[PDB]
Amino acid sequence: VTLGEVWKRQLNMLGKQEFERYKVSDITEVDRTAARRYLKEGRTDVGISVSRGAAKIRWLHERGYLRITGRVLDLGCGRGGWSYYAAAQKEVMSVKGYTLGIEGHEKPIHMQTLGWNIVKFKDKSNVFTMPTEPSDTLLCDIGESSSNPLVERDRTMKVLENFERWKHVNTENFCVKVLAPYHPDVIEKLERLQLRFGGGIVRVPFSRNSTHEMYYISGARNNITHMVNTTSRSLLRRMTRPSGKAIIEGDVFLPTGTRSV
Ligand SMILES: Nc1nc2c(ncn2[C@@H]2O[C@H](COP(=O)(O)OP(=O)(O)OP(=O)(O)OC[C@H]3O[C@@H](n4cnc5c(=O)[nH]c(N)nc54)[C@H](O)[C@@H]3O)[C@@H](O)[C@H]2O)c(=O)[nH]1
Ligand SMILES: C[S@@+](CC[C@H](N)C(=O)[O-])C[C@H]1O[C@@H](n2cnc3c(N)ncnc32)[C@H](O)[C@@H]1O
Repeated sequence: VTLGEVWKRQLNMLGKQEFERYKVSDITEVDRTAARRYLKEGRTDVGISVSRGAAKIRWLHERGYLRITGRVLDLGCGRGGWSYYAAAQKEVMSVKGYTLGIEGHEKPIHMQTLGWNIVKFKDKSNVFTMPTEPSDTLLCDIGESSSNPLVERDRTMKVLENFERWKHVNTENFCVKVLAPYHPDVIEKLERLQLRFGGGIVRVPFSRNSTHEMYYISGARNNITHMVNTTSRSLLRRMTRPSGKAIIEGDVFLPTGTRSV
């Protein structure tokens, strides 16, 4: 019914070569060569990012969609790309990252980029069931892809519901993955959240064309339906005319060392 739903149905119809060409068409990618080299080598003294995911938060932060300040919570931190990014930022006082890190899920990677000493990771932590805590900046990058649109809807709704559960009165800043934003139930939920909390939704250019993921953020106000439909139309247009070529950008590099505050 929605254009996003049309997009999702059509993505599954793509043969191998068409899918591979499509997913990278006109997207932005960070060059992960240096980071992969030092990660393989096992170095902790080079200011690399532990994941490709750090590129997404850098973009959101630098483009002004998200202030990162105070006590930061990183829900579903995985390797910790968003946690280390946050820890290096001027106004950040501490970062707490929670993740499952069990049964095939990514474990936090120990690194010594700026502010590593103000980061605390806990694995074996299910953010859907564990007790909440206050934060000034609440990050959540959770949303596992599925070819079943109903599974993506359910996963998205659980993330948005858990976000409202964790969000405290002092949580003025936030960034939450919205895996499948086009689903009418998800649009409705986002609209309700926006009534209470403000903010808006944005497509991060580092996302592959094979996902409709968008981020619900605190730093900009916009029209949810319009922003979602604009991304759906963009994804559909890229499908009709796939370039098969990504724009390459420099990776997220950080200083190394401890911080006092
Ligand atoms: N290994 C690795 N790669 C990273 C990373 N970051 C970016 N990449 C970049 O991702 C590319 C491969 O795509 P990836 O395997 O990571 O996931 P893709 O988008 O294929 O698929 P996925 O996100 O897992 O699934 C999205 C949806 O696409 C659809 N889909 C997946 N595979 C296929 C397919 O084979 N055919 C069709 N028609 N649809 C598919 C399904 O609907 C699925 O729900 C890499 O070459 C690299 O440039 C990283 O941290 N690790
Ligand atoms: C997309 S990755 C996060 C990437 C991260 N932002 C980065 O830059 O490295 C999502 C992570 O959330 C974790 N996760 C999924 N469900 C979770 C849950 N219920 N509780 C805690 N972590 C969860 C997954 O294991 C995965 O490692």
